Amino acid sequence: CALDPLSETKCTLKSFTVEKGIYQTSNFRVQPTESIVRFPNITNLCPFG
Amino acid sequence: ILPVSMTKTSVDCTMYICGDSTECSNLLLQYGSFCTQLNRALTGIAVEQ
Amino acid sequence: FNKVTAQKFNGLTVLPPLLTDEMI
Amino acid sequence: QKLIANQFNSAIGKIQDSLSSALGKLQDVVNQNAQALNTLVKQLS
Amino acid sequence: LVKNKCVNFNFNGLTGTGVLTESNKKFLPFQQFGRDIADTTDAVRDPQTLEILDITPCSFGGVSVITPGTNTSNQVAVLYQDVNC
Ligand SMILES: *[C@@H]1O[C@H](CO)[C@@H](O)[C@H](O)[C@H]1NC(C)=O
Ligand SMILES: *[C@@H]1O[C@H](CO)[C@@H](O)[C@H](O)[C@H]1NC(C)=O
Ligand SMILES: *[C@@H]1O[C@H](CO)[C@@H](O)[C@H](O)[C@H]1NC(C)=O
Repeated sequence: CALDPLSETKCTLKSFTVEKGIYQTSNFRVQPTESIVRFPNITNLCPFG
Repeated sequence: ILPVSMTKTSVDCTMYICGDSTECSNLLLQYGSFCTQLNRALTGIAVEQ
Repeated sequence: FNKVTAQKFNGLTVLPPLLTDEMI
Repeated sequence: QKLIANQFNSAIGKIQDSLSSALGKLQDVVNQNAQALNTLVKQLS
Repeated sequence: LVKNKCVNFNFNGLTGTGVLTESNKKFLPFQQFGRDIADTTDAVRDPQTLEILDITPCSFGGVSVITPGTNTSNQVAVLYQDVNC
């Protein structure tokens, strides 16, 4: 089920044969890659140094 | 005036019920057949329309 | 056409029809 | 034949003027779908 | 700041993943968040240089496979539903 789209179509219908037409095998998702946080920058370091 | 069709919509539980969490996907395994039936019904509605 | 007149942001996609308006 | 042709042309112009003055059957089939979709998004909150 | 790319962020009120496209509408001075007809976050204000950016999900549609049938061919065609490509 994770080698070929033909194999995915075969194993998503529980049948070893396939006929003419289109088939919905799975879904397509774009995973996030980078996590960024943005916050106010005027919060300077306190002068305890 | 006689309508013959309308908008075709496809809704899946992996994008509607669950967002970007893995626990929801694990808990949806007990209700996977329900979502499969709903997706098949929506696909049949789209094909009929 | 002019007389008769997000939702897809939560995975509720819309499938375009097989026959376009020009074909109809 | 000329009278019937003129009557047909006047009827076509009459329905053209009346249609430009709204649709009920074609508007509901989109309005209920929009309401159902809006309820679907609103159920998430 | 990274724009026009599918990234995750935490803009003080939400954790949403999507691109940040440059907008064309200006917000009011006391508006920090955005909203649309539905209850989905679509606009937000950058606290760095008071910039307005849009929100757009990247996961659109699914995967469709076209098969010529049995005893005819062996290769298939892969179709994505509603994503830019
Ligand atoms: C409304 O906003 C546009 C840009 O978004 C701006 O050009 C216009 O001046 C604004 N109108 C008023 C009355 O402030
Ligand atoms: C962030 O720092 C820069 C450089 O000091 C400054 O120009 C900018 O106004 C700051 N952003 C704020 C205060 O929102
Ligand atoms: C898809 O993105 C490319 C650039 O990445 C752009 O040139 C093209 O216009 C986009 N297509 C659509 C339909 O938005």
